[PDB]
Amino acid sequence: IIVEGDHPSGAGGFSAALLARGREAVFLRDRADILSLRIQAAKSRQCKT
Amino acid sequence: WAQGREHVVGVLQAELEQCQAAMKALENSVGGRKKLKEVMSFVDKARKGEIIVEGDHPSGAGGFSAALLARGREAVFLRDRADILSLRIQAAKSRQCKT
Repeated sequence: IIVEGDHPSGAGGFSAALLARGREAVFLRDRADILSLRIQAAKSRQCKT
Repeated sequence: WAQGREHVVGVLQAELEQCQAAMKALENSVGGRKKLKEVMSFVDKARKGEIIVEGDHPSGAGGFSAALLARGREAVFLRDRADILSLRIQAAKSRQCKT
């Protein structure tokens, strides 16, 4: 999907602040899953040597 | 006086028709009627004391692109000229202008 900047009040079926908060939430999802996956990687037997 | 009265209704309203067709095709060009209404609202706000932009070439202000700002100013002009033209038309058909 894409959107244009004709009306900065509503975009898609979500409000403008609801949107801002979604972007911060996604970035938090991505860095957290990385961080988990890397901790499990640092505790894995594959890194023992 | 009556002749001129009869000829002004025609002449003036022709200058109106050209005016209103341009405004509505401006709406349908910019997008929604309500969207052009919001850029007209923002240019009216900047024209009053309510907001300042400080810019001669404002690229984005209140969420509008450099091309949208121009369309709004245009839209405002056309509004004012159209209201003036209608009102002088009704004035030219008024009872006060018959005499």
